[PDB]
Amino acid sequence: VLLLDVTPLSLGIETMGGVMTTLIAKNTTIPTKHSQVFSTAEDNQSAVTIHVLQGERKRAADNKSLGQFNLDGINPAPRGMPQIEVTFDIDADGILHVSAKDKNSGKEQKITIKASSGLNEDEIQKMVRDAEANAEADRKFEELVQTRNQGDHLLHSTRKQVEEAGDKLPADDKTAIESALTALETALKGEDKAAIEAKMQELAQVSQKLMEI
Amino acid sequence: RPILLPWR
Repeated sequence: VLLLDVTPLSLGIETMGGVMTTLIAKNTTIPTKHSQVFSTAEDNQSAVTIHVLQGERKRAADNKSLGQFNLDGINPAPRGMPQIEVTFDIDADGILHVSAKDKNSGKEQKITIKASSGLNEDEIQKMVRDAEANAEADRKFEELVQTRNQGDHLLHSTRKQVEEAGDKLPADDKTAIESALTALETALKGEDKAAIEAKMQELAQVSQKLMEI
Repeated sequence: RPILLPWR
């Protein structure tokens, strides 16, 4: 064949830290279908937002929003435990169906997105050019968010361990841990990945007795 | 391994 229908830009969702995670790559022939299992960002999360995006940028905010829906009724559980199946299905008419199903509860929500939605030909070309021109910056942002997500999880897991230990943790140790947690919390708001990793290292240096507990 | 979703 000399011609066929494609989806002209990557399609995906916003994930933890404001990144776009792709489900369907740009120039994939249609009809097409792809599913991926996701989970919760924090402990006791009973709802997730499925924010549908079109584009090639690593920052979710830089892509074209196609729509969004919430999936509620998730049984509150530790982060990473729920299995949320997200499915992207584009029919032969270019109509996009996006669904999210929580495997444990069976709860499901879906949205239909019209073929005319999204970016036009000129906006597509500009999206591709802008993604190429900002390739190093988008990769640096992606690396920052991955370090931020680990730091955020370290903040929660350490705070949980401190309350669990209580009296078992000596005063000198708890003091140092709390001081390192504040320094880590501050670094996480910044955009220097090495500064966050360094605060994570400093926290590990004062958490040795908390780890034995 | 699975990627994570926020609650908005």
